[PDB]
Amino acid sequence: EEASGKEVEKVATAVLSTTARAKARAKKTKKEKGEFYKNKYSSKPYK
Amino acid sequence: MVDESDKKQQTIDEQSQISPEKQTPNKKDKKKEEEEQLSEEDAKLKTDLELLVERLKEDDSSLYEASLNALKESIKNSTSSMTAVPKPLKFLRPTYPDLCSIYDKWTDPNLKSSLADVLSILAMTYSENGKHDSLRYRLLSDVSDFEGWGHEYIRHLALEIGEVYNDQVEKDAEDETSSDGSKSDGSAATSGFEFSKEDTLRLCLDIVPYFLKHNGEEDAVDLLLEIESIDKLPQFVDENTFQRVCQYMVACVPLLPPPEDVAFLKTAYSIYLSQNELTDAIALAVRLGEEDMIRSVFDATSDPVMHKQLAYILAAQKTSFEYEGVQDIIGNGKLSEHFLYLAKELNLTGPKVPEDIYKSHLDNSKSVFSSAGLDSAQQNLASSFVNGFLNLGYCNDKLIVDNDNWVYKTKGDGMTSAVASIGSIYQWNLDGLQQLDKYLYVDEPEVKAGALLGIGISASGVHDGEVEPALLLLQDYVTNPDTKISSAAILGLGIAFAGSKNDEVLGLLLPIAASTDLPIETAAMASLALAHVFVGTCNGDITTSIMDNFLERTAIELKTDWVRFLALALGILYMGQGEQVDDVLETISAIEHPMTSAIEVLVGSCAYTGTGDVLLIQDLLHRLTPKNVKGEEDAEIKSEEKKGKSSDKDATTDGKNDDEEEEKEAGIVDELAYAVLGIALIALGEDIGKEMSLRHFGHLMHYGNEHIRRMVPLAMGIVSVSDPQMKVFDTLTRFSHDADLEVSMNSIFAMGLCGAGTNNARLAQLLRQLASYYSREQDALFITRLAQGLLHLGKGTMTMDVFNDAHVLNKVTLASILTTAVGLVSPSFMLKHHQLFYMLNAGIRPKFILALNDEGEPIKVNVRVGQAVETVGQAGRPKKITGWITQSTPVLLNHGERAELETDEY
Repeated sequence: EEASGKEVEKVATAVLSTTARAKARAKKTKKEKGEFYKNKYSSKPYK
Repeated sequence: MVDESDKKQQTIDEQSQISPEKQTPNKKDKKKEEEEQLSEEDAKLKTDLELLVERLKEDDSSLYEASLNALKESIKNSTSSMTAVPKPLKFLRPTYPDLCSIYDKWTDPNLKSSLADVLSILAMTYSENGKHDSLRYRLLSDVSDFEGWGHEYIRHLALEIGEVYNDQVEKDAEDETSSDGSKSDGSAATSGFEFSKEDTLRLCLDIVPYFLKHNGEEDAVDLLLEIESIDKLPQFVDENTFQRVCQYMVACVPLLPPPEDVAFLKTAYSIYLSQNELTDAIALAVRLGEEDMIRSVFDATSDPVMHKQLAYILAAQKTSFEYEGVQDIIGNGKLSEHFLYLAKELNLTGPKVPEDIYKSHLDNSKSVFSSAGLDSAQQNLASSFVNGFLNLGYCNDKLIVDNDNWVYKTKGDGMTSAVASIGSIYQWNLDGLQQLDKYLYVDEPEVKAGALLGIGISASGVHDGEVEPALLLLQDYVTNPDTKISSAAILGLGIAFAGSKNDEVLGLLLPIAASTDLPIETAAMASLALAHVFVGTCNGDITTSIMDNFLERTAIELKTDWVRFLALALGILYMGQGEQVDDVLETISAIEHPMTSAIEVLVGSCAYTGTGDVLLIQDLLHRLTPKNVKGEEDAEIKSEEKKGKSSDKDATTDGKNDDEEEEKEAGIVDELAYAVLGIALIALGEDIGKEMSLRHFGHLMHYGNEHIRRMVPLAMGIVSVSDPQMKVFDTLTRFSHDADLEVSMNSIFAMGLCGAGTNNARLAQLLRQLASYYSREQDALFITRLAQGLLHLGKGTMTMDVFNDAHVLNKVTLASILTTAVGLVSPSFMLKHHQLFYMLNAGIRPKFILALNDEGEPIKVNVRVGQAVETVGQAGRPKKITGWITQSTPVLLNHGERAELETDEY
């Protein structure tokens, strides 16, 4: 993917989170108050 | 410490520090074998109780753990607490400390957790016996001294607390929760609590408030009444009982929602009513603001005693003290019904006697003028208003006014306001009407209007007892159909009567405040008066105002000015209440428009007040949102928008001020810092937002009653000299006014520098000048405060016009409003039956020391000062009465209340 692939992902994850926690946090608080590979063999066949 | 066997009774205690033989082995064997030893065990209980008492003094963790180790096992392992029934139940006296030794003396995380739960269950079972109470008492009042119990005893009490609090947080309640394992109510633990309360109230203070707020009921509070009212004088003086009661209520203020918080303080008032001092009573009745409670304390002195006595004089004094005058109206006419003397009584309740006393003060304080000499153009206008701003309250400066030369050179809107400033020379005075009359009967309609405003100001101090009411003069003007005339008339009536919602005043104002289809700017004054009238007492949230706010919106949107003023009148109207105001937020919100959304955020502040910390976070999410949405994308509308933005900012500030006052005095410091971070956030983000928040800030301070006055107004001022809207300076000066000549020494130089230095527009100059004069009253004539004064938690009514005007860009029209500034404080004096006009002596102390009260009752040491001195502002507010050494007794406890002192000499 190289770096530019990774930039898209990390930013998408984080924005959704900054938006949500901005106000979800404030709200909730106050509520109460108011084997190192080797062969990797596998017993099951595949095709 | 070492074993040393049974040689003597001293070494028997030593023997049992390592291994008991009269508590362990023997008893254990007996219980696990024969059941005729049940009989030996009963006699041996006493012996066992004594051995604890002796080794209590030993504190080391190891020689209590291990010693009683096997007894702890025995509860479930060998006895199983029902091998002989009754017999372990009454034998749980000593086994209950064994458990506590693992909770607390030794800390093993696994057992300390688990055994909390056990301890709770058994506290309950053993409190049926009512012997669990006695176990508690022998550690609470002590027998022996060791560190250990000072930590331990808290746990026993904590069991009760645990459960009771949780029943609010989790609905399932009772012993279904395995967190305690103990039933929330029932006739087994309830009797335990009452008895526990008794012993802890005598010796301690810790748990008595916790129990009330966790039950949540006004009922817990009403049990407290019974016990404490026995204690009122023989166990300890009046004074002490009072300091506890209000410590309970003031400390838990932030965490009581609206319905709960009124419901608790009812009970504190009544406690006060029962006890000797009725002086403590009147003060709480006022807090609540209910009509019903004012009348009982006034009645209690007037009706029983047939004779005049002390009793009539005292009733009048007490109602006289609120200068909202809400109490004044209610109490009047009882005096008439009884008929001993009409003449003394009626005048004394009335704020008519408060004018007379003012003359005595004025006499020390003398006259120093400092008014502007500047004439011609807008500078003429500036100076003529400035004359009134310096001679606020009763002053005599007749001669200057009579020089009609400068009067007549005012023009336009300046003419109305010029006459209006004249009225404030005779503010709080009977006499002065004369000056106003000359103009009212001659020249353009403008001078006529300005006369009515001034009447409004003069009448502030004489409008009860049916002695020249403002209602009398101003009715004639309402009928006259010209708009300027009629608008002016109802603005002054509203000001004068203040809180007084008398039948004639109210009802004149009732058909009206209901035409907004015709497009008229100045009809802001239609609702604006009625809102003012309403504050100071519980609201109806009148159906006249609510209907008309909506109608105006239907009709117009053109006059942006008209609708911004309207929005505020609604929020000011709901002041005096909060419970009923949760309803009207919805009602308003039913109809939805972006224009209506501006009205809502305002009203939210009054409904949530007094528990607000949800409100706070809300008024900050608002702020952010214009910018924020824009933020996402980057990686007719005109009127609606502007109302939107501006409203929010007002609302944030109002919210803060009201919360900090009532809540913790500590919190006053923190809220100012939060504001500074709000403004900083705005200066960068929105250009338009910055303008509004500057003006709001000055009234943030004046409302909130900041402790600091030296640093913060000054510092802020400097940045804002560069910044447009010189109306900033006026809002700061209303805070800074303080005890004149303390804060305000710095102030005149600081406000004066920017004005005098810079002149680049006379428009700009005018705001600056007025601000300056306001600040100082010559040789401490009076002080203004937003607060009542009588309570320091309290909020005024007359000062609400000041609070209204900092929401709009400056206008010459606005200048006319600005003249009105009312909110006087009387200087206390010791009264006599011939009405002595002199104080003997007083203590003043900048800072209270008492930490039992957050208010801090006066110390009794103080620093001593002379007769006839103003009741000082901040850094002088704590005031104690010195008179006791001349064998004089206050009847009216004064702690630095507005109230006038009163004395009885032996």
